[PDB]
Amino acid sequence: WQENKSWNAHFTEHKSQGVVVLWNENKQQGFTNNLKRANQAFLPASTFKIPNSLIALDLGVVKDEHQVFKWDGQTRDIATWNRDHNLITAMKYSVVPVYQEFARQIGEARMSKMLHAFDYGNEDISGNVDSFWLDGGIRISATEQISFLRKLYHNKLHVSERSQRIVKQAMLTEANGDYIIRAKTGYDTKIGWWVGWVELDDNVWFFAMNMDMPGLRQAITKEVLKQEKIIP
Amino acid sequence: WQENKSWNAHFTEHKSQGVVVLWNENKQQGFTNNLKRANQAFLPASTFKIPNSLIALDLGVVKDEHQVFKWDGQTRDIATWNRDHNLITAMKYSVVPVYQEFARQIGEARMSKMLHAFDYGNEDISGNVDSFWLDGGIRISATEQISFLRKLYHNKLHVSERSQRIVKQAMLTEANGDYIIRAKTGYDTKIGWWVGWVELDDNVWFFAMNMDMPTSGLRQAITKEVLKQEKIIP
Repeated sequence: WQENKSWNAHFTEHKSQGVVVLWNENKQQGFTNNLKRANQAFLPASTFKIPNSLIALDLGVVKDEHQVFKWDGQTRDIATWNRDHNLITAMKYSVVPVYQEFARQIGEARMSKMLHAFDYGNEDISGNVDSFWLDGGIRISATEQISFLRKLYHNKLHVSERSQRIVKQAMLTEANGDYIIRAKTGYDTKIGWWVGWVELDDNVWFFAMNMDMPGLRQAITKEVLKQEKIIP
Repeated sequence: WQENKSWNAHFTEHKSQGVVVLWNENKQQGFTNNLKRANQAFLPASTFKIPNSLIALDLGVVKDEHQVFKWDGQTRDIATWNRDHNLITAMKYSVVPVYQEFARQIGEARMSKMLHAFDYGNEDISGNVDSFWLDGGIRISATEQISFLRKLYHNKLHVSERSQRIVKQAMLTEANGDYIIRAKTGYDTKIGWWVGWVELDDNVWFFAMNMDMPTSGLRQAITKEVLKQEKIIP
């Protein structure tokens, strides 16, 4: 990993601190504006949707991306959560309750196995089954995020290719003639993430960022990518 | 299957003739600006990339979306074709040669079986193995396109789910917070199509259009003016 202090500017211009980690799959090389922080491990928070949804799919808890999760009737503070959802929209709108119901049905036992299998962060499950990625003991870093996402990208995680395909579909956020982005913001604690990747014709660029959260995040990450000519 | 004449305007505004066919998956209902033409069957031309690539994937001719097809060295008139490609970029740039090499390796025999299995149009293969969807016998209509795409969408075709998933990935053309479109323009010698669908949060809308080609930025622009009209997209 090559350190690039230049990028701090993009955090500074909005009076914030964070780390951005890029990985050029072809050149097989990392970059980041803060090497240490890029290995500081934090609560995955909203980024946990990915492993969570892979596991759910692999254990048949979730059949497919069309299966509907009926809304329980409880009116929560975010309007979008108060309707039925499938895997796609749940991801699009970061619907926490859906992901808690997953975790419950997975159970503490199977969940622990799978995280050890993914080599996910410190693979720690302490906390409530349905909260630990927000509350509990699990931790992961931006670099550790990248290693995970690469596996996912290459179908080389220890779950079915099918499970890996469907989650990659659900991550779809933006696509136009120039690029495709698979990445989903979600509601995060003091440290907020954006992680995913950009598919180009000729290459794929993985990214994981996080910042101290005192709305930009996607915005900052994208200023760094335009700088590196990864997108216009 | 409501006919809606009002949409002809969008063709007329650019001095062209065509048909647009919509299908609302939820409401399970069609729409179109010319009912007759919506059943006029034509050469699939570029739209054949879909069944072609499904079959290739199912028969293991194509392993996956990363497999590289090396450029044969012949310099063709479209610059993008003169490089190596994978399934994704081949679709994105409508690289005819790649799809011809598929058809050859599939062979006339297996190809015929599969088209019968897809219930694809007339299921007619006459012509050259590597050209027939451009040159010869096969025909399909806009409505027949929609029935096919719906199967594909629902993994209801007679091939592996996997094959169907990968092709659906490759079709990805545009996506933002409001919608996702899976559809690919390509070069059509006589008649120009745009066929695919729009995924919304709550619903999916299938479309198949075609139009008479001017003496050569048209097909997608029209189709989208119809979709904005129906409030399917902004």
